[PDB]
Amino acid sequence: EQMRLPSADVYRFAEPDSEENIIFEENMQPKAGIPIIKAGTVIKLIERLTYHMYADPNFVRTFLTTYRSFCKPQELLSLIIERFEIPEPEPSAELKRFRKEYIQPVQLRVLNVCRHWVEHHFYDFERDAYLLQRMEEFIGTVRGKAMKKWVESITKIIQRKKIAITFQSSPPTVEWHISRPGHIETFDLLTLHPIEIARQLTLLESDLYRAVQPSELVGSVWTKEDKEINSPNLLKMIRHTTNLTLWFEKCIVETENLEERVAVVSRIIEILQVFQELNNFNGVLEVVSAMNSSPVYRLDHTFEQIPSRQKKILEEAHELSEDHYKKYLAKLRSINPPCVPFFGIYLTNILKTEEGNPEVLKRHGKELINFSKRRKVAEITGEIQQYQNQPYCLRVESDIKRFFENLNPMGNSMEKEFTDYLFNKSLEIEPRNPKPLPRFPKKYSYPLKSPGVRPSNPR
Amino acid sequence: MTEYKLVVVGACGVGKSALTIQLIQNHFVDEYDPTIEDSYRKQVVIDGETCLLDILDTAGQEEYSAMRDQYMRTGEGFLCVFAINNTKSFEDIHHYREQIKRVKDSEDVPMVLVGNKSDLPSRTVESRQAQDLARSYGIPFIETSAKTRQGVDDAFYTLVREIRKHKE
Ligand SMILES: CCOC(=O)c1cc(C(C)(C)C)oc1CN
Repeated sequence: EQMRLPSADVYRFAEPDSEENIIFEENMQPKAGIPIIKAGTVIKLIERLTYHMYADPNFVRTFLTTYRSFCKPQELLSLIIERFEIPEPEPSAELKRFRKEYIQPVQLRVLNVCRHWVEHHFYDFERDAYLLQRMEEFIGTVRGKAMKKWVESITKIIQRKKIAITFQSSPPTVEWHISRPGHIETFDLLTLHPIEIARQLTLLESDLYRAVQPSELVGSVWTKEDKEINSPNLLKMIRHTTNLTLWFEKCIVETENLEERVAVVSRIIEILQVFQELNNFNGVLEVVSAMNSSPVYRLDHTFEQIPSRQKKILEEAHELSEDHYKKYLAKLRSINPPCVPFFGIYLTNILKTEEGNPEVLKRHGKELINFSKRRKVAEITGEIQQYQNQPYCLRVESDIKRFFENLNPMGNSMEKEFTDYLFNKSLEIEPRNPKPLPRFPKKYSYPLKSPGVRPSNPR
Repeated sequence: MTEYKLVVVGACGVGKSALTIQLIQNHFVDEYDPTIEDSYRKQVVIDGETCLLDILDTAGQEEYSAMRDQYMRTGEGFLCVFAINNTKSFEDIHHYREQIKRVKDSEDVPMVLVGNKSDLPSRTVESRQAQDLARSYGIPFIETSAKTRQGVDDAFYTLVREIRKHKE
């Protein structure tokens, strides 16, 4: 026995499924045994988002993360209210069945959608107070004792949302080299302890990685004209990375004495080694980028004096980027949190996913929303989030932290001006063949020897 | 079998993506998963010589401005791409060419200029203007349409020809 809903003329979600309104991929939702929706009309997507036969957490997350390309927030809310408001078919028995097995489950599922929406995508409501107005009045409308619990829970969440780290066991001892605690004026690449440089950059960069939300990524919004409005945390993260790469380049090419410059490069490689121990891949690549930069890469006299062990360290790290990040990708899949991924790959994959697939598919002349495209985007944003939950077991040092936050190697210069200055500086310190190599005087009045990359004290 | 490492450079909001996606995908599927290896490698026949294109498109990473040298160093040939409806992306080309020349440490790097048409707003860079620029650099100019696949093969194949001429 089937179930007999009302006519589609009075309730749009009663329309039956057909090749013209909903289509599926050939395989089954993993863990769950549910079909994977490929495409559908918004009516059908909403039917299935609140389907009476079973719950679909996967589809709910995916939908709520990606819907805005094809459905405005206000539209979505109107649709779930319409979905909720189920009339009975016209002339007990099937009736009781219809309330218990169609109306009640659907109403619950709508409530579940509201709860997830408000819990995980509250930004829709911060940005549109009228949307929140409508959600509050809808919720206050809702009738049953079956519903009371979910309604109260939604209301509590809304209130929490309107409102404006310490470790598992001991973090390691903070490391100091030449600069002493408090003496922020002495801090520089060679005077801080390389271990601690890498630790404190990793902390900064972890927090930066963790602040980026899917709302800054879905729809490729970081590439559009409103990028500063829509992707502020992503952009701060990238700017920090760029800033550090540039600071490394600068440290290198402004150290004119060959021997001192070798110490500088060697120290950077040591910091890279620690990033690597910490699985800070963003840190790793900010060093690799610097070393591959046109002002640094050409410094053959400097490279020649780098102890071979550290040559090998740098060369291995460069290799992570080769062949479209083949080794980086494998290494990342194989490690466990905490880490700091390199974000660039995600950005390219999201953009290419959105650009390389149609927004709609057509079937028997009917337009269907291409949901599989959105699913792929949500898989990428889901991979980003998996590396965001676990913090590092490292103590912040607030002076070293401030030193790296306020780093500004470019100064008041524009990009072009600055990178030309770096390149010209490179040419000055190691001229092109056949020009002979000049000598330059030492600029550092403290010792150049590294304290190495092993902790100075136990446990 | 010879393999050409191509690199696409250009400003954001230019459809660089589409240019490479349209090369690689089947002439009659609009589908693409950029996560697998076949995403960026295509076997093709050019002037009756079978070869392998490996294409690097870092579209979306434009803000990592300090990684450009690294990405550029990987290429033997370059497509410098602008959008025909964005004058600024056209004016930026000079800078990309200068940077490529510096990265490869060479005055003569295999290179093609590509102007891409997607959808509105309307054209602001006449093809004459781009022909003139391409000519001042001594490189080919190809105009392409994202959506109709017009010019796309021509753009890549021309670059491959430029590499062959350079190597001989
Ligand atoms: C410190 C001087 O930089 C270099 O000379 C250098 C860097 C590299 C990697 C990053 C590609 C491994 O290769 C060289 C050889 N020129």
